[PDB]
Amino acid sequence: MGPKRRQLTFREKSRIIQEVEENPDLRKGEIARRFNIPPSTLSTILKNKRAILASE
Repeated sequence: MGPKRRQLTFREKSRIIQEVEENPDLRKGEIARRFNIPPSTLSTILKNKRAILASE
């Protein structure tokens, strides 16, 4: 119990980008709530996913 509503931590957010961009034919919002939350914070982190993991 933590996110499941609006946002989450940058560490688990990276895992979301790996399971949301890997599937080329699945929904972005559906995949988000599938293991985390709606397409609210997962939609913005899906476009700049490389910008958040740029430091590495």
